[PDB]
Amino acid sequence: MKPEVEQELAHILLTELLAYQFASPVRWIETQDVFLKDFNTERVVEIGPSPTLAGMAQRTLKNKYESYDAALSLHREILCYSKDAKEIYYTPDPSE
Amino acid sequence: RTTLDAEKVFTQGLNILEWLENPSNTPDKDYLLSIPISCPLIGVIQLAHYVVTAKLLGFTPGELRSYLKGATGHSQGLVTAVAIAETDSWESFFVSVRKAITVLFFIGVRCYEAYPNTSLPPSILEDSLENNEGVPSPMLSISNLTQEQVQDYVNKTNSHLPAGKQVEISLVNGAKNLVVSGPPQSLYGLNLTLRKAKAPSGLDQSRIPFSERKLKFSNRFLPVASPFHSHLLVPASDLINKDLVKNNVSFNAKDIQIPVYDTFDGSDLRVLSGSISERIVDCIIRLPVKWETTTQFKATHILDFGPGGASGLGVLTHRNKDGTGVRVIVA
Amino acid sequence: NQRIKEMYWKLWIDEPFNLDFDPRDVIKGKDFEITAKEVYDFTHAVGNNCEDFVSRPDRTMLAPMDFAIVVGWRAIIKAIFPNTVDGDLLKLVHLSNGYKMIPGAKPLQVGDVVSTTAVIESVVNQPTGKIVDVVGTLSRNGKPVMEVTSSFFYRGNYTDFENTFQKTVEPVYQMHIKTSKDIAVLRSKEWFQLDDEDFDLLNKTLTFETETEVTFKNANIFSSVKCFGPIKVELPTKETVEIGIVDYEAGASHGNPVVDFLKRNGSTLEQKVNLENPIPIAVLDSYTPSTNEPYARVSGDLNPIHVSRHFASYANLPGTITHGMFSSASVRALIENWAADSVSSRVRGYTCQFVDMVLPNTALKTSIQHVGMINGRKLIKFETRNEDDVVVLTGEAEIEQPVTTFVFTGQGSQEQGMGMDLYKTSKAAQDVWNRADNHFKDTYGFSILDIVINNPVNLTIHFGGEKGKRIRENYSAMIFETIVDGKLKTEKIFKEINEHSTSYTFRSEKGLLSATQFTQPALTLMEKAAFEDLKSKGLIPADATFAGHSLGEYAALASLADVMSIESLVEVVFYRGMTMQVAVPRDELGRSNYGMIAINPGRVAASFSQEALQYVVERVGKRTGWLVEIVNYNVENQQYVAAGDLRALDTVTNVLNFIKLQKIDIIELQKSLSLEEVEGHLFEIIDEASKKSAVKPRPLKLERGFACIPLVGISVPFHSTYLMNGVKPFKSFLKKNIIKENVKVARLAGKYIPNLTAKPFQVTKEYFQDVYDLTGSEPIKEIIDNWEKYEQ
Repeated sequence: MKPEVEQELAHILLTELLAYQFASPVRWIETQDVFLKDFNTERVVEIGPSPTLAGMAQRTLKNKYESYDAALSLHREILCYSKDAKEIYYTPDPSE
Repeated sequence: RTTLDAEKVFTQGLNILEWLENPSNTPDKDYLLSIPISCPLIGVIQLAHYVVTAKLLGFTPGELRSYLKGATGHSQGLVTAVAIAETDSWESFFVSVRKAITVLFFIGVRCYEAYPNTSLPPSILEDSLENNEGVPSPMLSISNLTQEQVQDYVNKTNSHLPAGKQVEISLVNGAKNLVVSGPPQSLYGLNLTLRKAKAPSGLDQSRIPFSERKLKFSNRFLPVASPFHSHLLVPASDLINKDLVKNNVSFNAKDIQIPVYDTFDGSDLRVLSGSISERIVDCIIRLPVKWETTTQFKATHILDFGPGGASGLGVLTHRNKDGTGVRVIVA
Repeated sequence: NQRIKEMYWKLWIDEPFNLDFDPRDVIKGKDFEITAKEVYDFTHAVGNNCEDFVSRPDRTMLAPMDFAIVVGWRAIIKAIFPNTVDGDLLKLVHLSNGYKMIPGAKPLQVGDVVSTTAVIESVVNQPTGKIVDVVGTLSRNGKPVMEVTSSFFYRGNYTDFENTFQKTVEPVYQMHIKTSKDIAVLRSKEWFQLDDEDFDLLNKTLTFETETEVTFKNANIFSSVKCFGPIKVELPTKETVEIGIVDYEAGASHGNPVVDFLKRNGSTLEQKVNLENPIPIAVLDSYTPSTNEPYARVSGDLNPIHVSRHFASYANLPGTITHGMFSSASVRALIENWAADSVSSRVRGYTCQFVDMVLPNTALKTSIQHVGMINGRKLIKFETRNEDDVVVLTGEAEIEQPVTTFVFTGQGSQEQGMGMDLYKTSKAAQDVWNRADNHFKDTYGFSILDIVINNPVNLTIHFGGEKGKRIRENYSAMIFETIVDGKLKTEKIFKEINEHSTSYTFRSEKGLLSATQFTQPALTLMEKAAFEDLKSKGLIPADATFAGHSLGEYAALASLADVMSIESLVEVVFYRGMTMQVAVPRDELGRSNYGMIAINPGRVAASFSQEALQYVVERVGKRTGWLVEIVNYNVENQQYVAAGDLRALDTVTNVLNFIKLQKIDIIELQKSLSLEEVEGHLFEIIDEASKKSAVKPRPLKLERGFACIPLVGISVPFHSTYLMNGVKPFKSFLKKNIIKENVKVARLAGKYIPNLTAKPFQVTKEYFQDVYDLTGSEPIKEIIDNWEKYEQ
C-alpha cells in the first residue's frame, strides 16, 4: 500500500468513526481495558477541567486490576490537568 | 583452577585465609552472600562446629557420629549431614570434608550460572523497605498462614505471570511457617497481593468478634542470593551431577553409618536404589523441603551445628516439636 | 608520527596499514554479529547488572546501548589516522563520546547483525591542539539504529589549515513575516530561494533548518563558507512544510552572514526545556577496576597507556589510567538503574565529557538530577568526582517517561472561567484561545472567550453594515448536505435568519456556557490549549496512546495528531453542537421530552450485572415502544448512562427502584426459577411503571432512584439512535472540514482509541470490517470489497 492511499483510506476511516460516534454508544469500558491491560499504561493523564475520567480509571483499577497490577509489580499514576499540575509539569514544591 | 569458567563467577577471588587474617581485605556482604562462595563456606562453618564439638568431647569424628541415632539438614545442610555419616578417624576426615565442600561448590557455581541475581529496580527496593518487607531476594518467608492459604496467594500471583517468572512454595518449615522462591520481582508482586489481605500489626481487634477479625501475618524476604528449591535451578542438576562424576565424589550407602533423612520424603537416603549424590542435589535444587516430615524421627536431643545460632534451624525445629519431650541444643 | 600510528594501527585495526585515504571519505566497519557471550563479557567488564542484558528463559537478551562502541570503535578510531590529519597518537585525548537512538528504532538485541559507517564531521586546528569530531551510524537490516559521536584531540601546535574543515548543524531559526518590508529584505538576500517566486509570505511563519560547512585559510579567516538547508512555512495544523532552500556559498569570509541575519531577525527554537528547578535523583558510589585488561579485551582498545607502565610513563600520564570509555559505560549503568528504574529501553540518549583522567582503584561519587525535558524524554544531567572532589566525568541522558495515555474529558465538566489562568501565563494557550476567538468573532459575531469568562444568560448577534451581512450569510450558509434521490438537497440550521433579519439571539436558562453549541468549542479549547502548553514544555511522550470521551474525542484527535487547525476544530465542534440542538423539538421554551440518567447497577442488587441492565432497558424500549438506550458504558457494574424519551427514563428509574426493594438475586431467580418466562414477570413490572409515566406534566421532570441520578438537566439524547438522522449530513461536513493531507497515519495508528470501536485505530481490512459491522456505512463497505488498493 502506497503512503498516499494509506492516507486517503485513514481519512475516510477517521471521517466515518466520528460521523457515527455522534449517534452510537461510547465504549469507555473497553477503551479503559485497552489502555490499562493491552498497553499497561503507568501514567494516565486526563486533559480536562475536572477529574471525571480519572475518577473512572481509579474505579476500573480498584474493580478488576487489584491482583494484575500487584503480580506485574506495576505502579500506576492517574493524573488530571486541573487537579495535579505539579506532577504533570514535573515541578514539585520546595520540599527536598 | 580445575573447573572451566569458574573464575568468571569468583569476580573478587575466594582467598578466604586473607579475609579472616585482614578484615579490611574482605569483600562486601553482597559478594560473600552470593551462593558460589556462601554455599561452600556455610559447609565449612558446620564442619568446623562439628570438629570443635568432637575435639572437646575427646572424640574422633566417627566416635561422635557413632553416638547419633541419625542426621539430616535443611536445604544445603543435607550435604554436610551425609558427609558426617561416612566420617571415621582424623586421618580420613579431610576426604569427607573434600566430598562435602566440592558438592557445595558445584551447587553454588552451577545454580548461580543458572539464575544469576540481577540489578533490582530501585523503586521496588525503596517500596519493600518502607513497608517493612525485606530487601527483595529470590526467597520470601511467610509466618502465620496455612500452606493451603499461601498456595492460594501464589496461584493468584502466578495466574498473571508466564512459566519463567512463576513462584513456588520452597520450604514447609512448620504448620504456619513457609518460604516461597522465584524471581525477586515476582515475589514482590506476591508481597503486593499480600499487603492488601493483611491488617496493620497494631490494629487492636480485641472488641471485634474472633470469627470476623482480619488475618495478621509476617512476610519478610530472606537473606539469600539464589532461589533454592525452584524450577529456576533445574538446568543446573544435570551439570552438577556431571561435575561430581568428573571430581570423583559420590556417597555409597555401605559407607554411611547412620540413617540420613531425605529432605522431601523423611525416608533414609541409604534405602534409595539410585545415586544418593544425585538425590541430595535434586533435594536442594528442585524439590521442596517438608521439614516437618523430614524431622519425623524420635529422639530426646537434637544438635544444630548449622549457621545462625539462635536464628538457626535449631530453634525452628524446637518450635515445631515443643511439648513432645525433645530438647534442641544450638552447638 | 607515522611510526607511532603503525604500532597503534596493528593494535586497533585488523587491516593492511595504509594512511593514504581522504578524511572526507566515509569509513565502512566490518559487519558484527552480537552474541550472548560478547554481551556477558562486556556487561561484566563495565559492571552493568541490568536484567535486560542477562540470559533469561523466554525473553530475547538485549545488548547495552554502550555496546555500540565495541561495534563502532574500529571504524570511528580509523578516522584519526589519515596523513592529512597528522597526530602524535601518544598525545591523543578522548574529549567526549555520545550515543543517540534514531526515533522508532528498537535497541540492540543478541540476534542482530550490525554494521557501522563513520564520517569525520570536523577537523579544526585550535591553538592548543587539533580537534577531530567523528560521527558513527550503526545500521541493522539496512536501517539506521543509533548515531555514535566521539571527539578526539591531538595535543600540539598545528598550521595545516588546508586539511582543516568544520561542519556544524545550526539551531532552527524562526521568523514571523508581518510587513511587506520584512519580505523585501528577505528577497534582497541571494541565498533566500523559494520553490515558487510568487509565494505569498505575508503573515506566515518561516523556519530555517540550516547546516554550515566551512574550510580554513588560518585561525581567523575561512577559505570558504557554505550554508544550506530547507526554508519551511508553518500551516494552520502547526506542520512545517518546505517552500524553498537557503543556498549561500562564499570564498574568503570572516563569518557566516546567513546565521548572523537569522540570529538578529529571528528567534532560535530550543528543543531542551529546563524544569523550574532541578529534581535530585541520586548520588552514587562506584569504583574503577584494579586492572584495565578486562575492558581492553571486550572493547578492542589495546591502547598501551591503559595496560603498560612504560607507555603511560612516556605519555606523561599519572599512571596506567582507566579507559575513558569504561567510566562512560559504568556511570551510564548507574543512570540506567536509578534514572530509568533499570528499564534499559527507556534511555535513548547519553553524552559524556571526559573532564579529567582516573587511575585504577579510584572511588567515584556521581550525582544525577532531572534537569529538563525534550520531546517527552526526561533530560538528566550528571557529574562524577574522585576522592579529591575533582570533576572527572559530566554529561546528560534522555530517558522516556513511563508508558502514558491521555484521556480528554466530555461535556458536563465545563465551568465558568475554565482555562483562563493558563490563558494569562502561557503563550501557547493564548495563541489557541485567540486563533479561535478571532475565528468566531469574524465569522459568527461572538467571542468564545467572552462566553467562557462571563457566561452570559443571553447573547444577541447584530447583522448591521457590510461586516454584519457577511456574518449573516455565514449563519444562513449553515446547511445540512444530504444526498436524496441521487441529487443533493439543502436544509437551514437557523430557520429564523433570512435576508431581512437585523439580529439573532441565543438564549439559555442559567448561562450560554452550558448550551452545547458553545460548551463543545469552549471545552475543546480549554483542553487543546492545556495540551499545547504541555507540548511546548516538551512533556508529551512521542509514543502516547490517547482517547476522548464523547466530545473529548475531537480535542484528543487535534491535541495529538493535529488532524485539524484550531479554526477547523472549533468550527466542526460548533456545527456538531448546532446539529444536536436542531434534532430536539424544544417547542414550549428551553426544554424537551428528551434527557439522560447515570445508573449504578451495583445499588439495585450486587448480582444485577451489565447483561441485567442491557436486558431491562432493551425491554422497556421494545415493550413501552418509547426509545431508550445505554449510550455511555463508563465503569463496569458501576457507571452506565442511558438516554431517550423522558417517559422511558421515568419507567427505568422506578422499575429499578422496585427490583431493589424486592431485594431479588438475579443469578438464583434467573434460569433456575424461571427460564425466559422472567420476561413475562418483567413486562408485569414495566406496565405498572409504564402507564404511571404515560400521563404526567408533558415536559416531565425526572426524579432520583437509589441507582439512577438524572444528569444536570441535559436537554439532548447524545449517542442515542435518535441522532442517526444527523450522521449522513455531519459526515459530508466532516469530509469538507478535515482535509485528507492533514491526516498523518503515524500519529493515529495504534494510539487513537475511538468511542465507536474501542480498538486502537489501524488502516486494516479487519478494522474497516469491524466499523461496517456497527455502521452499515456504504462508503466503508465498497472499500472492504476493493481492499486491492495494495495495487498502485
